[PDB]
Amino acid sequence: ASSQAWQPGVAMPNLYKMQRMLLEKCDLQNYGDSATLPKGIMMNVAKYTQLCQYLNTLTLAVPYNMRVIHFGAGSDKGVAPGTAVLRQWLPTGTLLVDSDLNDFVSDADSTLIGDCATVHTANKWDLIISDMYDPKTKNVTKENDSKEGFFTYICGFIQQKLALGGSVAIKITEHSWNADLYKLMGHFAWWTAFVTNVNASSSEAFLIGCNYLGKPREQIDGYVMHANYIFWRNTNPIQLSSYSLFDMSKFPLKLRGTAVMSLKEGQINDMILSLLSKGRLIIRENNRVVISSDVLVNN
Amino acid sequence: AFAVDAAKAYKDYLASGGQPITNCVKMLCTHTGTGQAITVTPEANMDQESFGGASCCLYCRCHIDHPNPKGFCDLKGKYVQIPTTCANDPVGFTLKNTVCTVCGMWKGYGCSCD
Ligand SMILES: [C]O[C]1[C]([O])[C]([C]OP([O])(=O)OP([O])(=O)OP([O])(=O)O[C][C]2O[C](N3=[C]N([C])C4=C3N=C([N])[N]C4=O)[C]([O])[C]2[O])O[C]1N1[C]=NC2=C1N=[C]N=C2[N]
Ligand SMILES: C[n+]1cn([C@@H]2O[C@H](COP(=O)(O)OP(=O)(O)OP(=O)(O)O)[C@@H](O)[C@H]2O)c2nc(N)[nH]c(=O)c21
Ligand SMILES: C[S@@+](CC[C@H](N)C(=O)[O-])C[C@H]1O[C@@H](n2cnc3c(N)ncnc32)[C@H](O)[C@@H]1O
Ligand SMILES: [Cl-]
Ligand SMILES: [Cl-]
Ligand SMILES: [Zn+2]
Ligand SMILES: [Zn+2]
Repeated sequence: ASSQAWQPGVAMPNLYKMQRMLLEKCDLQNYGDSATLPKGIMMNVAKYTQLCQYLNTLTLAVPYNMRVIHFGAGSDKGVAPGTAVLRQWLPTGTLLVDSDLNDFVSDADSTLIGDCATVHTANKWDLIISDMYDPKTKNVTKENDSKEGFFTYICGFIQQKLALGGSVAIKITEHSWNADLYKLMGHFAWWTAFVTNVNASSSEAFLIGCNYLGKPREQIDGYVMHANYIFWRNTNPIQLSSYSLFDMSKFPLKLRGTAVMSLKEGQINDMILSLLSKGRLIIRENNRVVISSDVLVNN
Repeated sequence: AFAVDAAKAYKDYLASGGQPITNCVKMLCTHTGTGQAITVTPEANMDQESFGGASCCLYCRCHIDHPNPKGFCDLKGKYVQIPTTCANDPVGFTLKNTVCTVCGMWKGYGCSCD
């Protein structure tokens, strides 16, 4: 077992991002293998626990009364294991809103049931977590092209409702991906593809956009970057590990008390961009949080 | 008005050999907590297991009105600590047992105010 087994997971190395590979089929050496989880712990509790363990090492902006929205929080079990972990990880006072296509009971402050396309919000968010996946993706009948559906919504949501300095964690797989989403990673101070050690036998990964700058810092071709991700997964077998789960002493996210300022597009210079790039500043309104779900009416 | 008593209906369903409500979300924690019954964060001790509130609430899980006036839930958004020997049925445990108003521990499983 390499020192990676003791980390919560593995991040795509910079040298793989700079390649220009063609999209190949993903063929993992350990595909299907299952990790040994602590007695009575659900896979999604373990998965979100490692994701949060990794987010702790990043320059996330963490202000008082932080605003977090979690898409795809439901399960076929009717509960939200991932939301329970986010509630445990986020500082007390943090507003947590979750949503899913199907009904479910959550520990979130507010839950919206319905297609994410029907979810509207006046205010901006500091952190967006998406674990949305369409089960129809399992029907591979043609080439692996960029998918739309909820990804179309997510790209628009990030560009319009993500606060500057805010971060994102979007779940993707070999076939559940979008080219415009990879291009948006270039609008952050830093980004990566993160694989949890408990689900290392899956093409699953979380695209992490760290510190939103609102403009393209890097020019990214989505089709090329997804091919680079598959090439990395095909050439780097990750050993399944749940070792990071046995140490929860440093788990809670530290409240950095990051400053929140309501600036206009004219008051954004290089001085401000460098503060956004270190999670030292959040730029958005600080009004009351209002969310709504559209209801289509049929006779 | 006809009130659908689900609190006793479950005690009857169990007592007559029934499958306890599963998929209660158990959390990962150090097991070095206060050991209090309901907390804002997992506070399980070496003898307990912490679970997400919503997953252990009979009313939330069955999608029915909450007894507390206004429909306010005492578990949603919190974490309930359950003795390891009773962790096979967290829902049944929260109903039967009661919380001490002084120390905030379970009566008969941690409350020593007498
Ligand atoms: C909850 O979280 C879940 C998971 O954590 C996460 C991903 O899970 P995954 O199964 O690992 O997915 P994947 O196989 O790794 O990638 P893919 O895009 O699904 O490939 C589709 C298709 O491509 C083939 N393939 C893919 N790979 C990588 C291969 C291989 N064949 C090989 N011989 N070798 C391989 O390396 C295989 O036949 C697959 O079917 O998504 C969530 N999720 C999954 N299903 C559902 C769902 N959520 C809701 N409803 C669902 N029905
Ligand atoms: C993890 N991370 C990495 N970077 C940038 O990516 C570069 C390479 O970071 P790296 O994660 O690729 O490797 P390294 O082990 O050098 O990470 P370090 O511990 O941050 O030095 C850094 O020098 C930063 O410019 C980051 N930049 C920001 N803003 N926030 C982050 O969380 C972050
Ligand atoms: C992997 S499951 C989520 C598991 C959850 N994160 C947990 O902790 O167990 C993916 C979820 O995405 C949801 N989903 C898929 N497409 C969606 C869409 N367009 N809008 C909203 N939710 C969607 C599904 O209902 C499903 O519950
Ligand atoms: Cl890594
Ligand atoms: Cl699970
Ligand atoms: Zn309830
Ligand atoms: Zn007492």
